[PDB]
Amino acid sequence: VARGWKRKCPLFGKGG
Amino acid sequence: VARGWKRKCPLFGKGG
Repeated sequence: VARGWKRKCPLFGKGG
Repeated sequence: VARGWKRKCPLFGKGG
């Protein structure tokens, strides 16, 4: 894992 | 836009 996939998707977001 | 990119990224998540 990169960071901490929690609420406010920091990295794993727009990626879709 | 697909859904509603808010807190708990529903769609735009792991995609990244």
